[PDB]
Amino acid sequence: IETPITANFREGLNVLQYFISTHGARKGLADTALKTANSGYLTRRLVDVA
Amino acid sequence: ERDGLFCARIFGPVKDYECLCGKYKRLKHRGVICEKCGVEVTQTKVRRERMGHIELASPTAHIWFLKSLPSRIGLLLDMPLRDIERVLYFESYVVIEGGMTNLERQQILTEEQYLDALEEFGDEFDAKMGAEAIQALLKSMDLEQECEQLREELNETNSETKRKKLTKRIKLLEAFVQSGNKPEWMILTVLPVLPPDLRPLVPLDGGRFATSDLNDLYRRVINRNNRLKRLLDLAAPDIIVRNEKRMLQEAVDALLDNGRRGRAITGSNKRPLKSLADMIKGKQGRFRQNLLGKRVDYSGRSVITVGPYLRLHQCGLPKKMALELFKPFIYGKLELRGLATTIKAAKKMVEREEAVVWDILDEVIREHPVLLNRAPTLHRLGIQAFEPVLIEGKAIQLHPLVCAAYNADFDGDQMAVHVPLTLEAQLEARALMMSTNNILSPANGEPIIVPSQDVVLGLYYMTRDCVNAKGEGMVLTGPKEAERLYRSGLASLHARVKVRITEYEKDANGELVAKTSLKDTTVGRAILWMIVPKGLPYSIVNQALGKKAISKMLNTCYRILGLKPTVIFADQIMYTGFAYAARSGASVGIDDMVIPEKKHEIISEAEAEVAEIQEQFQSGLVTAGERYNKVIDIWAAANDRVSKAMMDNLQTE
Amino acid sequence: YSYTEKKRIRKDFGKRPQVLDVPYLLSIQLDSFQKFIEQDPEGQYGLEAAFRSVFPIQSYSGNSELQYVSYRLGEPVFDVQECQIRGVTYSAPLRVKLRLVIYEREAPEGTVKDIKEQEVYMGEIPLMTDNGTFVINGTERVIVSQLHRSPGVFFDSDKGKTHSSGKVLYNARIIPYRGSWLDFEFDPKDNLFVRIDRRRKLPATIILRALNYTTEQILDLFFEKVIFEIRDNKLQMELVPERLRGETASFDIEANGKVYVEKGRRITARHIRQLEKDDVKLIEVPVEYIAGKVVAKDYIDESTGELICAANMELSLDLLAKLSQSGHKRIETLFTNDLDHGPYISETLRVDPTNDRLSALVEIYRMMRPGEPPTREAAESLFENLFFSEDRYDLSAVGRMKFNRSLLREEIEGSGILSKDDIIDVMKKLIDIRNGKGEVDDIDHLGNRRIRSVGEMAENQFRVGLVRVERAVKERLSLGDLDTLMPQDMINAKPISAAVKEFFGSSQLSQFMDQNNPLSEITHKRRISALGPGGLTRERAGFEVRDVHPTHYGRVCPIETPEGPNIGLINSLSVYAQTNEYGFLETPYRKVTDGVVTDEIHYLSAIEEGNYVIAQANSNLDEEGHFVEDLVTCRSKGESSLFSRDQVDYMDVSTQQVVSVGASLIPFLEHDDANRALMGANMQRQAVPTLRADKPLVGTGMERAVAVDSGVTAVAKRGGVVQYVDASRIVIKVNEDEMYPGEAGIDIYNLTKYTRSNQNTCINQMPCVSLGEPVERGDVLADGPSTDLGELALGQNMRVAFMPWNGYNFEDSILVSERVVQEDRFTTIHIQELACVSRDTKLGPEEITADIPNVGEAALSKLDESGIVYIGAEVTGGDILVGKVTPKGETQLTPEEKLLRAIFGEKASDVKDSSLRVPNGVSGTVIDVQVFTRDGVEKDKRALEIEEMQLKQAKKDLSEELQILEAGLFSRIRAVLVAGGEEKQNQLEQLAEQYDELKHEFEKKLEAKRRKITQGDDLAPGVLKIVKVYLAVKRRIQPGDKMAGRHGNKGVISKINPIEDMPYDENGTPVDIVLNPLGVPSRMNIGQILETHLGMAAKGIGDKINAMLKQQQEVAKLREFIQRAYDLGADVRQKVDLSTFSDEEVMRLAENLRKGMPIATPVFDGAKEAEIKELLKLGDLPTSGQIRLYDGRTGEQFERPVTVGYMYMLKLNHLVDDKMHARSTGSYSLVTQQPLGGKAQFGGQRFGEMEVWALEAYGAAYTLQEMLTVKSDDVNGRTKMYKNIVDGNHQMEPGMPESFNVLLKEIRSLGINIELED
Ligand SMILES: [Mg+2]
Ligand SMILES: [Zn+2]
Repeated sequence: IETPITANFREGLNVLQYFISTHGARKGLADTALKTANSGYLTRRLVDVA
Repeated sequence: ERDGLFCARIFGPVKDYECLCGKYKRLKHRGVICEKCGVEVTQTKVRRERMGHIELASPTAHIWFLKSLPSRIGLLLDMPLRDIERVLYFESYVVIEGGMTNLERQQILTEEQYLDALEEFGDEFDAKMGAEAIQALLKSMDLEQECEQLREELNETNSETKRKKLTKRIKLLEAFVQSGNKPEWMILTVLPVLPPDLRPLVPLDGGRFATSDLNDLYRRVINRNNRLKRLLDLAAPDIIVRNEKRMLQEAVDALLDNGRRGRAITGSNKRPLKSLADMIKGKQGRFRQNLLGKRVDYSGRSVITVGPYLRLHQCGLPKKMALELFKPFIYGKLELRGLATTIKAAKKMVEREEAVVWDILDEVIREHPVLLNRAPTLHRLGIQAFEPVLIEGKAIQLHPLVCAAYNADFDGDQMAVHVPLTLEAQLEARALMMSTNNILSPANGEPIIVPSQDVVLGLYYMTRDCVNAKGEGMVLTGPKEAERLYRSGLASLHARVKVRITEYEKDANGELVAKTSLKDTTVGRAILWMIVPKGLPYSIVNQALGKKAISKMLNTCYRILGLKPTVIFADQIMYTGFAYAARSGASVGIDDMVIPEKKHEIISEAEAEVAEIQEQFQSGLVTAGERYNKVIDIWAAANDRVSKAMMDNLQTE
Repeated sequence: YSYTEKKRIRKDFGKRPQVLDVPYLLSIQLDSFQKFIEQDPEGQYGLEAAFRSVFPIQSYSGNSELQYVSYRLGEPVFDVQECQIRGVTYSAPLRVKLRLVIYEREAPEGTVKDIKEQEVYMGEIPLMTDNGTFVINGTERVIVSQLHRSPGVFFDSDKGKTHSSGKVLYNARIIPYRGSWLDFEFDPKDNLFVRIDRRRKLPATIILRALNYTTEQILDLFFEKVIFEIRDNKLQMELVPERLRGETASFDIEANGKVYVEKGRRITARHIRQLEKDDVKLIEVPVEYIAGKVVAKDYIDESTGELICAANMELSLDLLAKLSQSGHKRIETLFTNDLDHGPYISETLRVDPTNDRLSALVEIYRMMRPGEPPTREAAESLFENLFFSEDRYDLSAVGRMKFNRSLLREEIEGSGILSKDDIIDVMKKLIDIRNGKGEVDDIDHLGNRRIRSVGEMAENQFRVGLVRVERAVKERLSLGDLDTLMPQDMINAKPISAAVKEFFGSSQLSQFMDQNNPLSEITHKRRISALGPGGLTRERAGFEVRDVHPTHYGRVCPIETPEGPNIGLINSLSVYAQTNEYGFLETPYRKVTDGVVTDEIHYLSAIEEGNYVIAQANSNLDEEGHFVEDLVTCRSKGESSLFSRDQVDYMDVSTQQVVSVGASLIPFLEHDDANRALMGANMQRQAVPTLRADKPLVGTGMERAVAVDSGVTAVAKRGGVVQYVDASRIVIKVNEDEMYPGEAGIDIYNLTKYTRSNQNTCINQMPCVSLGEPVERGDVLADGPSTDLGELALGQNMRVAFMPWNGYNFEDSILVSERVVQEDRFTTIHIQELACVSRDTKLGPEEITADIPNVGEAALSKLDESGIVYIGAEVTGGDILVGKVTPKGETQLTPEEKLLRAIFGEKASDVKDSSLRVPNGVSGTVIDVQVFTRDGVEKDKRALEIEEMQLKQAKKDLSEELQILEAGLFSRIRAVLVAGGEEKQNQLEQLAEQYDELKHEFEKKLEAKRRKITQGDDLAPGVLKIVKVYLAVKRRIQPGDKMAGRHGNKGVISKINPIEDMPYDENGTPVDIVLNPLGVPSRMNIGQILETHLGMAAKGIGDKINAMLKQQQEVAKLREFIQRAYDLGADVRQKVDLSTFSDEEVMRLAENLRKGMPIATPVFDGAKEAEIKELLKLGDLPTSGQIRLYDGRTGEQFERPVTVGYMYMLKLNHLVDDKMHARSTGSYSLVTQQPLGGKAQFGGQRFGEMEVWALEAYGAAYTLQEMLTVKSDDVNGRTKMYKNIVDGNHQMEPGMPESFNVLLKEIRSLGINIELED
């Protein structure tokens, strides 16, 4: 993004920084959830190969 | 019913060794059938093995062999799938032999083409409509005759494309003929129905035997068969009998494999319809039931919990859960000692839960492990055996070191448990699956069981130094005297000092060489050295001992000493680390997270740099593309300066 | 500060003032259903529009019709109280009026003899409750607000991997509200296409040909004309200056003796400008240039009489010579260029086989419905009824507005069904997007996302019922000769009733109310849902839509979404959100006209927010609402940047606009991360209702809002004074307000004392008011479950100290004290649900217990004479709640059997037992027993006693009112008659007659109430008597139970440690909880730490107030300290002072303020760090916020100063009693010999193929085979293994698996022989 997150968790975070940061939590949750399916898919075929 | 989908005569009887009418209803007469009624006598579970059939009026075709993937009916006859699919219905017939008339041996044709062709010749040439055409063409096409022509044609025809294509067809035809199964058995004349008990009628609300997906599909095949069977006797016209043949073919096709077709029901309060393919498939191939094993006897589960008191080779198994898990062994143990007179009396005592029954539980849970297991089994460490420790509580007490192997956070994630019966499984559980044996991981050489959070924090708290403290400069004999000063609170737990310590070492070939020297080491390091069992060097203890160094000490002891002393040493590190953490009492507050004083100065410089870059864009020099790269570099650099300011301030001030 | 709130006030921080207040949170459910169920005299989204669509209908050219005038929702059969307890649907009769008409044969529009009969009975549609719930069969259910793509055009992109060769797509999908989907998409070869209702692909030229257009008109409508003249036997054309741009010059361009552009160089701006300025429309072109461009229109020979060149075909040297030789001056041919006007329509016409309308209609009908033969009637009907039709197809007001807005039309509204011009416009617009101009529309933008609701969903399902019966009415009207018995018989109740009841009865949208928490109750209603009927499925899409978008900002919550498979699909509604009239979600903004910020608000829609610029909430307001800062931060069309002061058109209404109600309840939200804020919000919903409802110390603001709006706490209808306070009922005299038409006396509110909820939780209201305290309008009377003093509780505040303790508080575990479990704070009450109803067999009727056979005296003693369990008895596992005796006799009494029956004496003769028993595991005590005996069967002793209890309850409250109502007439006479005691004669009878009429109204009202208890007998066919026992059970907080906070910090209890071992401060008060320090650095949740520090200062100030109250320092000392603590800091956060210093109110305020004075910190604009430090310093505490907690078991002091405070804990509903289970021997499944299910009966714990690889990794094969052979399948193996373990010999005989034998039989059943050889 253009404007970076200036304020910390110790200080009072503004609404624009939270509304920007919520994408990282939502996308990060989806990628980690999708990675769990990829890990289960990867170990399936590697086990079946040998 | 007399001749239904559940039946006495066809399928099998209701009661164990009894007729339907009730003439022969005894174990003495167990061979003979019934005279009045039509029913044999047998066990209650004889229906599940027995089966029947359904005589089809028109010759039908199989669902898989028509489609599947390569089309076994098509490649055997040597023809395309599109023409064969149209030929299987009743819209476009296929010619069955006849070289006299101007037409191919397997030539498809429209109703108009059939009408025009029949007007000229009529006789001599022949062409069946539906699946009877494929059934006629199947038995006519000889495998041995075609194989002889293919062998001669391969050698004679000198070509790349001709020889390559003919080789694949000849090998498939030869393998099909050499096996045993002829082409005529692909199309279905008879249809074998499934056992009744393996497709049971589940009762609905109010006790009504609702028809299952099997029973509805088998009912459809019987209804269309009984329709078509009469229509041939009645001598119905070509349009009505052809329409019945389509719906009979669709009913059989839907029963055998419900997919890539019309599809019955489709989301009508019961999904599609359990076909014979979908039962063999089920949950994406029959894995969970047959291959996996499904649920197992002598099994249970509960919510996990912390267990620091329990050592590395045991776990806190619940008292109420463990009573049910070893239920057969309590009957044997009670009857062997002579408390319970018989099995009926032994059943009454354990159900009522007397005081004597609890003492028997501990007697048969000493040398009998329990296989703990987490749901997401990533690797071999996901299942492991432990000695069952009796504890008053429903929550299962997992070990601290084993938690790292499972990756089991204690936030409402229940771990299952299994009871290994017999001797060889208990021997395999104690030897192979044991936590004391399974110390090192399978993937890497480093140890799986290691210090994580509380042990690592307490080890750093103990093994540490400072600028100045109470009782710094003072020599002392050993760890016994050093512990007395530290525990009493005269000397500090972390201070600069120098005390003696007899550090052993295995220098010679199979011998413990002695040594002693007044080495420089802290008060906490002197007290922590007692956990190191003799052979380990003094250099490992006199350090920070934070995560990597702590884990390396366990790995070094395993190579030098062995499995036995490292198992004890790894446990004592957890006990010492857990106890030392309580002594320190660290706590991340609000004022603890101290931000840097130059954050406002750095933010002003970073913000001013963005204005300078923006000033160049409106001026003329800077462009839109260059502004994105320039602004991102200034913002990224400012984050590094802010992070380095906090890193410089918080680390050493 | 009104009443109830006067008892206890929270010290609210946060500098942002609330200009626009928080509205009624459960609006979306009520206002949508209010639009549905209401008499509207105009075309709006409601019941009249559902009728009027297919209200006036007529027979198949018969001149017979039945027009609908209006409807009338009658009175409910039972109210919400009676309907819930009995077990039926809460609904009102729909009295739909009608008017039959019949025109005369061979005559004009004039009726012979009409019969306008009474309103037809069209079932009973379900009504909505006060709080906003539907009662289906005595259970509160909620319909979630559906979300999907709105009706209208939408040009999708589908770029990237379209054809796997770096080729982007260009498709458009005209989605309707009702009808087939009109999709059109491109191809790899740049050809047009169409797909009717997501079907297989086909040519686009079949669509236009079906709607009456020729080959020449197809090219003319889509495509430049480009005329080619023929002057003096030579090639010429009208050379457009703009046409040559973006192309190489083939021939030498000249005009009137002047070379404009030479044959070689490209047509630049200088070349095009010369032709346009000079205005030369006559350029001499060559014959070779016309070879590439195809001809537009046809041109047959006049003299010869033959087709020279057909329409839509490529020209040539031979073709051009034939046209010129014949004598053709004009010659049209398509611009045709790769830059702008691409050859899409011309190429599509060549590939399309059908030419005429009959050929195109037959191909279109055959494509959609293959198999059947096309014809004249079928082809025209199928093509017409698909799109151009009223009954089948319908775009509606939302679709026509969206379609016109996308296509850039003048008119806002118009016709519902599509036309030839609209489809041609969509085809032309789709070709432009594929060419270059006009960018694609995004799916994540909320302008396209139409948010439907229960009101709109009920209107659709009701419309399905009317079209179903309409076919029956049309067929029946034509068959019937005379118009008699028409309106009642025609409009059948079953089609209308069964259709609409199926939606509320069983669907994806309509589901059970998640009622284990007032916050979970209110948030389930305020819920957006993507998945369901209409919207996209989970497997259908999994990208873009799941991710959060920038268009939200107060329409739906970015933070609140369930972590799992549906991550981002199930969105939560915001705090200040509100649905628009059209359909889309809105959000309020303050209208900033010029520099001064005005007070008037405005609801901006998703599409309307883009063009304007909106300022942020956190901004420094100057005098008269002026801009303090020069360059304030103002978002403009997604992106954020520092805009000007005067440029700001709009601004934010409140700081808690973006955050939802559940997210706003979390204090110090900004200090925590979005990941942990998402997790903490979800755990806040699952909190079980506590016994002792304690108020939160660290509040926020939405506590008082959620408690009143959810409908847990009993809010007052009209203000007044309390007459009689009690746990059962709370009456109140109105006095000031009163009833309108005289009469009346006082209000009444019967509190629900101990009742079962949806998720087995104890719902129990408690009175908070005094014996005779004054109360105002909109004030709490009785506090509901999980509430305290008119505010939301959820859990309880407990003392916490972050420190390690012997490895007990590891990872995510808590080390609670014995003082917590001993006080019975975290202990919670549950409510089970048992029932026994089976009867009506062929042998006889099943009796209700009446002393069952083959049972001891201990079993029979617990049951009464009728055979039912007593009120309040320890029902252990195995005991009989409700008895039974089934008729399975008639065996013919032999001499031996007859003597045995007479001597023993079990019952009537001989019967089988099927009594209800308590499940082996669960236990508790019986609190209530309901009996629903069917009509016809005589009522037993228990049923009459329960009916008499409800009758005497109904007698008491009605008679209680009569004491006030009858006294109004009685006491009035003694006042007037004593003054005048000739005159009083005529009026004396009127006073006595009016008194008797009021007394008769009591008897009439009591008879109706008494009858409703008797006649109210809901029962199915084959059901005689139905008893339902409710077993209450208490379960304390134990090791293993779930417990968490609001900041995303889950916990499980390790061990209940005695209070002597726990840490203690200087004063000697032992801490309750001990959390882990290690979790706070990694998981960014700084609000959890800040909540503890403010919580310590909150308790520290409260302990001072309790100390002042204990020592007794009078009103002078308490008033001075209370006023200073209220303000505390210095900023601009409202800060309401003492005002007047009340006498009674100040003393009552100090009592509730003791033992922890609460303080509210808002979500976004919460309490500061310096303000919290001053609060700690005010009530005797350090700035750092830590104390030297000495060790309990050791005695000595700790090394580091441990932080101490009161972080808010709440016990989640995930107990060990439900979770824990074991097994050994029991019931197996019939089909495959394996454990059936899991919960109860027999064990589960699925091993799976994953754990098999773990066992194989070690290499213990004997351990692995014992799972799936010895202890699972094989008939001889199970008996051998169990007997061997019983004898103590061990070993095993596994044999073959029975599940494998089924696999062979399933393989054998499909004509594939498989068998075990040898
Ligand atoms: Mg976790
Ligand atoms: Zn018989």
